[PDB]
Amino acid sequence: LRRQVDQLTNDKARVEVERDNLAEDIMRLREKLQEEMLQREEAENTLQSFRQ
Amino acid sequence: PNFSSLNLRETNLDSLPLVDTHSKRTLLIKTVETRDGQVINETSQHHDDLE
Repeated sequence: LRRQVDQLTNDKARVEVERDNLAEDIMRLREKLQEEMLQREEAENTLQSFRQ
Repeated sequence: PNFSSLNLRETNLDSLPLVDTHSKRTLLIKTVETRDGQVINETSQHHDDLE
């Protein structure tokens, strides 16, 4: 049980970094993706003015 | 014979302003705003100038 918790603690710390890899690329993506939704709302409003 | 009143006209010598050479200068400023390499806007400013 203690080998399984020394393991679950080293796992908790490793796997928090292995999620911090994914969630830091999703966090960079999310901030850039708020910037992209402004770029694509610029595309909607610009190209919809050009549709008018 | 006071002719030259006709003058079979003078529907005229027609140096008229019906010109586009006078060129149609298509200044197409294709402003490709990319973020990171993805296109976010293409502000294709067609200045459609008739010189």
